[PDB]
Amino acid sequence: TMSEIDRIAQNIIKSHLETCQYTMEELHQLAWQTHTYEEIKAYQSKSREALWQQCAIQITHAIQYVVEFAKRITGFMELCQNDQILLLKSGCLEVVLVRMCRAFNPLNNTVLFEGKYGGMQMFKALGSDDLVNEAFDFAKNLCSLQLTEEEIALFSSAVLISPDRAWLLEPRKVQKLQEKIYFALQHVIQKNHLDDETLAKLIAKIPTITAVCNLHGEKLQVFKQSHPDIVNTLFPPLYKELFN
Amino acid sequence: HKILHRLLQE
Ligand SMILES: CC(/C=C/C=C(\C)c1cc(C(C)(C)C)cc(C(C)(C)C)c1)=C\C(=O)O
Repeated sequence: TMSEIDRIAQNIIKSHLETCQYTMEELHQLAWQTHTYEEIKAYQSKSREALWQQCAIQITHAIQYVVEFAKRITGFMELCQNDQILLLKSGCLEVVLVRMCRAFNPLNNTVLFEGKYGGMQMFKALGSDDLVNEAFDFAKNLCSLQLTEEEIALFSSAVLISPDRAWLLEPRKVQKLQEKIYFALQHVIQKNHLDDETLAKLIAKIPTITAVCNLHGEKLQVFKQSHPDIVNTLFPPLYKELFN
Repeated sequence: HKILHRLLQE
């Protein structure tokens, strides 16, 4: 039923419009404005614990918007609650990574962080250049496809609504919804790209997205080793719940 | 999943 496909597509596009931490309007106003040398120096002067806390807050803020995104997708809320929780726990950060690309400047390799754009050197205190580098490499690569907001909306929803997540009780229902989303995305892409393989290129990035997010988990585990008190009493409660 | 559960239902 084509009416169903269009209804699903329109619903996801609308949710995306209303639930990104940064609207296209706000990104347009920022126009790639970067942090000053003074601000960059301040970030570099922060202790590892202090900067990690700030990063956890920004990441949690973005994750909260992904939860709102999911709540407004009719098909997502039709899934059993157990699976809704599993999809969000396992994929919220992956959606944040896709969204981060909207707030990334591929010309100078900077990302929007705490209101302005900053390069990888702004995160020196994290002691995790590999995570920053992998995240930035993915963003630069996704930006090369010049995706429209509708395409990002649909692709991000497919990343979230993944039938392959471990422990799902009704994976087939997730699969059926994801198939409808990809069918819609395939058609939307026809309006903006000559390469009829764009969808294939996007689907091929799925493992990379997961790899970057798993690296985030790895870094957090080591940080927890050195600063367990910070994570349990200073990090945002949701961040602790999702990544313990 | 106390917090995630609360947000989902908020
Ligand atoms: C603007 C937005 C999301 C932005 C994401 C950011 C700033 C971010 C930053 C880092 C560091 C701190 C390492 C640079 C890591 C990651 C992950 C996803 C790879 C874990 C995301 C979302 C929106 O507008 O909806």
